[PDB]
Amino acid sequence: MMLNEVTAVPGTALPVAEFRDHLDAALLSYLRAAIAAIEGRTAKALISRGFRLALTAWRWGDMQTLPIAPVATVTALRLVDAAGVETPVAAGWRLVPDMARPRIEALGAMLPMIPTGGRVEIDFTAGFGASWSALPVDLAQAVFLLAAQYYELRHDGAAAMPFGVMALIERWRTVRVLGGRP
Amino acid sequence: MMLNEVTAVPGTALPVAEFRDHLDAALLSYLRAAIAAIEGRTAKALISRGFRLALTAWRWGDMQTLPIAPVATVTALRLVDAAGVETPVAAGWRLVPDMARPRIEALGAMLPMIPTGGRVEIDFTAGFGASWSALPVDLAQAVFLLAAQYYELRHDGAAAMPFGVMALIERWRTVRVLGGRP
Amino acid sequence: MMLNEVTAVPGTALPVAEFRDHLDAALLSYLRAAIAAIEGRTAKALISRGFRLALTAWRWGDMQTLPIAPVATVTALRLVDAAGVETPVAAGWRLVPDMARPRIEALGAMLPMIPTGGRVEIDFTAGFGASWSALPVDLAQAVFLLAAQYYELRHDGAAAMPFGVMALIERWRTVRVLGGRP
Amino acid sequence: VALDVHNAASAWSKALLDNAARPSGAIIYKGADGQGVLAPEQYERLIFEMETHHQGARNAGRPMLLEGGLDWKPMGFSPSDMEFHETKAAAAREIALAFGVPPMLIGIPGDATYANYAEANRAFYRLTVLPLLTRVSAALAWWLSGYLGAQIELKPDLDQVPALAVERDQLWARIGAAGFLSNSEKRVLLGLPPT
Amino acid sequence: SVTGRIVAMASGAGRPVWGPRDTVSLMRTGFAGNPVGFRSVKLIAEATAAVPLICQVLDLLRRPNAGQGRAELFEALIGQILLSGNGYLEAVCPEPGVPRELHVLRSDRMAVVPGADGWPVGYDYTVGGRKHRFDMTGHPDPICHIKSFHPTDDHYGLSPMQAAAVALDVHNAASAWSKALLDNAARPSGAIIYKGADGQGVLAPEQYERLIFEMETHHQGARNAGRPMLLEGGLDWKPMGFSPSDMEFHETKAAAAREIALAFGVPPMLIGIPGDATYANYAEANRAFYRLTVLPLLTRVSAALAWWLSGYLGAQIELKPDLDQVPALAVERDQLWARIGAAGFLSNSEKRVLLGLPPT
Amino acid sequence: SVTGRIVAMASGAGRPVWGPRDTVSLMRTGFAGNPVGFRSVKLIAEATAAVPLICQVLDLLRRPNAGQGRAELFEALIGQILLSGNGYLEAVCPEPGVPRELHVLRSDRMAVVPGADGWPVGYDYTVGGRKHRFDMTGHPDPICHIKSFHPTDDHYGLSPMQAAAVALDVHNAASAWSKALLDNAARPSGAIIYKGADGQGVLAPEQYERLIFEMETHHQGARNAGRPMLLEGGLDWKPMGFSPSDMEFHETKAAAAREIALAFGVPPMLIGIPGDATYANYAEANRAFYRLTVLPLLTRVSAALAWWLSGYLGAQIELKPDLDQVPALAVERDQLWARIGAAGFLSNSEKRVLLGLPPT
Repeated sequence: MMLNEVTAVPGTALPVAEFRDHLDAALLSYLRAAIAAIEGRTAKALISRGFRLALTAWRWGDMQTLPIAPVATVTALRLVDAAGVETPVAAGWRLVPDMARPRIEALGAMLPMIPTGGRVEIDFTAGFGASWSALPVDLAQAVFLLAAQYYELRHDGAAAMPFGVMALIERWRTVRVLGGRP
Repeated sequence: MMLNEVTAVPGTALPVAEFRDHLDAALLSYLRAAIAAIEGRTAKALISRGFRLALTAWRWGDMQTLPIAPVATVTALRLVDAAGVETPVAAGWRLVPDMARPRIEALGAMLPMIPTGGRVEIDFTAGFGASWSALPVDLAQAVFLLAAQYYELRHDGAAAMPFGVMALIERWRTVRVLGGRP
Repeated sequence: MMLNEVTAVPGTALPVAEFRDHLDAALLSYLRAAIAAIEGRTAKALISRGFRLALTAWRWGDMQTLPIAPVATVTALRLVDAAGVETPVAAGWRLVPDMARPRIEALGAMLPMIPTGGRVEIDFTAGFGASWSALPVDLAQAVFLLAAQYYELRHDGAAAMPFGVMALIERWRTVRVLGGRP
Repeated sequence: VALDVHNAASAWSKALLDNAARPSGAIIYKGADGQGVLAPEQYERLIFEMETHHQGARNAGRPMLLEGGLDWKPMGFSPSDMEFHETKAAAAREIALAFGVPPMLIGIPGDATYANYAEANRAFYRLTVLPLLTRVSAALAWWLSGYLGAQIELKPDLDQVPALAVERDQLWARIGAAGFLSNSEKRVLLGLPPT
Repeated sequence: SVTGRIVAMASGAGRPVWGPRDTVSLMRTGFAGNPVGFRSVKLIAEATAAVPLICQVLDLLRRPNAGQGRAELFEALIGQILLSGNGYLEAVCPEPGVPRELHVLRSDRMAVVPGADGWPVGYDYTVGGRKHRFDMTGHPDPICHIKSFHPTDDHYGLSPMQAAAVALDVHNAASAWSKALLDNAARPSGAIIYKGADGQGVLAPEQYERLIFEMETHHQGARNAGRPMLLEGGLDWKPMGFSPSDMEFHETKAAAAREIALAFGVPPMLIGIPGDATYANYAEANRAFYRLTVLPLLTRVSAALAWWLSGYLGAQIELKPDLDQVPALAVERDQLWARIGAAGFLSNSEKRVLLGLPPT
Repeated sequence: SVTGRIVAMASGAGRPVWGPRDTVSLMRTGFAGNPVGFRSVKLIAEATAAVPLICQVLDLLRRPNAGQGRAELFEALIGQILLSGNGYLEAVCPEPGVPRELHVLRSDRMAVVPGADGWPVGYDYTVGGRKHRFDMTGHPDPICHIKSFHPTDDHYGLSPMQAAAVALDVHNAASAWSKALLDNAARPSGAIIYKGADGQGVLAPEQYERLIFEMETHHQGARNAGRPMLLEGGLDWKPMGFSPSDMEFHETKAAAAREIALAFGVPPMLIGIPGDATYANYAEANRAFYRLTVLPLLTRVSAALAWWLSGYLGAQIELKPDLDQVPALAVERDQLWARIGAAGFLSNSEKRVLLGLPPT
């Protein structure tokens, strides 16, 4: 399980013209330092970037929930071998769109099996929308409340409002209570 | 269970002329960052926007309460198959209007069954009213007490009045005490 | 188990032009004093430098997880003898890319055995990317929030913001709960 | 319901022995800051001095010198025995109550009701075996008599059952010691042919 | 018979209906895994092999084959009925009657095949990937199939082990709870906390070699139990405890070990399970053992031997357990002999017939 | 027999199927490692060697070879069946009948070889790297192989030790828990804390020599138990305790030591395990011992001696345990003699035959 992303965000899709109004190479260096700080706390994606979840063993036989939460259109399920013949499979599973648990529910059967050495990888385009105007606005507001902090103070210095950064991203974090075996 | 909304609010229905009096591209960017912050704490809708609850399995057989609370006029219950033949059904259930539990109570029978792969989806127009003058005024006041905070302070800085933002939205939040099995 | 690095970072790959904008021999002396402070807390590498893990006994027979977490392309597994005849082996194991546990899973067999005196060593190029623009931006932001502190205050003096240095590197640290026998 | 309690209270402890984390302790490493992880050069050292010198039966009591920042907080396991123990026995005794077996015969652990198996076995063959057998053999007697012509009776024989010997010997001692009536009159009281 | 034609097809005619499964995964964890499931089978199977049998073919039973003898055969036969609910017996017969050898075919490598009507057409002994395929389309029927009662299955029996398969998993794990806890657990007798002048500070190797030598020599062992241990500024001795010391799953391991004995039918006195006494003094614990779970089990195995072996010789034979030659029923036997012995009203020739003695 | 050809190949024909393994790792930790596994085997093997045997060849059994005698042979034979589940007997015979010597070949250095059909073709005694390779392609069959019952294996037996191999690992470790804890544990009687004028401060060697001499002489020992110990400014006496003092794994070591006795079949009264009483007064604990786990074990070993030694002389011989000459069955014997002794209705010549006496 790696989940490295395919393509980074272009920077033309980030609202550097809107962030300037709220407060270009230094402004855009602070939104994506605040987009990546909010996604890492909320396990979200916010810009619909492409990913590659390359994992070695399926956790269940009708599961392996995806960590990046808002998903749509799993592109492929490439089932590689050790030498890398790279034969993709095209049937057997279903992307089940769910903000709670984005999972691969399969089709009433065990998920595609993995060769000895050949790690199965999933490429999917997960996120809210391709632009900035497609986000939930409070999660878009939480980026501006954090990126304006990184702009207005440079080192780790000192200064809680009712709906702050933490109170706006408390409802996008993954609420999990299983530290168990399954 | 996704519940992505069909159409966003136009912005012509937001009271940017009234918010200015209480204190246009920067004012309207702060109400919907405070409308979406209050709806996410109260699970409300406030502007009667359209939704699509696309879920994979019915929780009960005379239930599946809807999360967005003030509902009216469930438009359709589209019961799709895996290939997407998209055949809507038109009978068997009742929208039961309730601010506590907006639920589909069915008609003395099990709810419409879901095909293997074909996720059932519900499109409904939930909210108080189509304009801003149809809201409860305290929930309209709580938006202005929050959006004037986002206007008057830009990063997560420091500063509780008797009826504040939290005391006005404490009576619209969903009071739930079931973390159980059903 | 030593893990000394093969080649240090050149300094041409460090963003001394970007660090200056955020705030050259004194600036670059403060990023790598803040890169090495964050890698030592997060057990990461951040610049894809080359390493040599020279250890004396394999902890398991299908394991020996690597400590530096983001790995790619284990170059060789040199299996030396006591006099140093230096015969590398080329088969039997698999690099399993995992941010959680970068491990050598073997190939359904015990890992290559070590001679009496001849310590087995692993050379691998672990890290995110060869440049600075390939990092996760919050881990790149945490370097700038720390290196601007080392710039702006010289001795151990006095001064916590919501996403500070510690809140940004809390999600890259190795979360371990085994102080046991295996 | 008593089966569903005895199945689940026994599968309570089956699961609890298969998915439960007790530690013997925890070596808390806060560090110089409020939090701080310890390096892989220090985590390999901390395991080797915990595996070799501090774990096992042969290391039960090593002093475990703790530096600045390190700390050993020993965890307990406070409910150790008896997870649904007297409810599993109370359910297992309500199962035996329904079928009619006394709890002595199957071995359910409980306050003794019968004394010494001479009356636990005698109550078993009198309350829930011989009433059950005299209804099955009586339906065999009527149904099989619809096949041959003559009506037939077919009932349990108490004489050839070793559990009723404590019933039988106090009968034979009752009219055996009754010497006032004659010998041919006490053979007929026991079911013996007079000679 | 009529339901023969309708239940056979509904199961798959002419194909092997394999065993219930998990029987091996219970034999190696419930008969070779814990002593309570081990001893309970070995107590019953060595009891049924000890009770003599009377004929109302004995040279076949007293010497079956070149290996296992009369007592080794029934230890092997009942040890399959108690483990898997099914007892099998191969007979080889060069002669047209009274077969030469009896072999207990083990039941986990044996499956039925139902066939056309009712009773099965053969049995498949599958070891590795090779099957034998016995035949039952004849009179002598070379495999005897002794079954325990199974209310839902038509072709196999229910092992008392399958009933107590959770109580075996509790007694295996609660005993492997304490095996592990004695092998991976850190208790210290204490901890010498060295904070230092700062909030934290390690102590030098010149000081760590001194601190061990004064802890090894002067403060550890039985011969140093109570040394004062002067503590300077900064040093501290916080003695650790071990608060649950005894009894990690102790009354649940005994409660599980008593539910294993409840399923097989052994009383807890005979194997030695520690519990509230039920029977008194082994004269009635052994008498209840040979009456509730040995002699009912032996009178079903010998009755299937009596019918199956009578298909080889011409005359129908009966073969049932002999209670007279079993020392556990002496407390039954002496209160019988004292009942009609003290009954002096009937004659001497009339009380010999009440005991099973020939009148003279 | 027919399954002979199909189970033999599925196991590997003509190659040695070695022992189960771990038998040695149980002999040196469960027979020489703890007393409960030690005494339980030595109690049974010295009981089976004490019961006399009757012939229904005795000079062979009373003097097998130049070393071990009649009682030393059966202590060595049953001590292999209880430890490894397999008893082996070599016989050397210069004469064509009734062999001269019997040798208990130890079972952990012995493996079977299955061969072509059914019963094994030989046995391999492998010490070091040298094998002997016995042969069974003949009638007298020089190795007797007494087996305990094994439900899943075809060629070996199950040691009661393999069943209780976790209960041995708990009784070894809980006893080595307290062995270690008495050898590496620091309890102090107290600690004289010297913080000093600062937050920390050591005390000088001129003051540390004074503090020892007033602690050694005036405050330690039995003769100084209660001295006031005046404490100045800065000094402090914090007395340490030792909170779990007794009973470190005490009722789990006894519960494990009772599950070892449960597997071998010894009652806990005979070896002295401390537990709730099951039997009453040793007249029934010894009688249950010679009836549940000694005489069933001896009637299987002597029955395999009776068949194997009858392959050397011409006539088939029977050789079974004699219950009459065993002092543990006197409580069985006296209630027999009082049963038909008090039965005065039958004659004198009819009650001599009920006891096994010759009528005169």
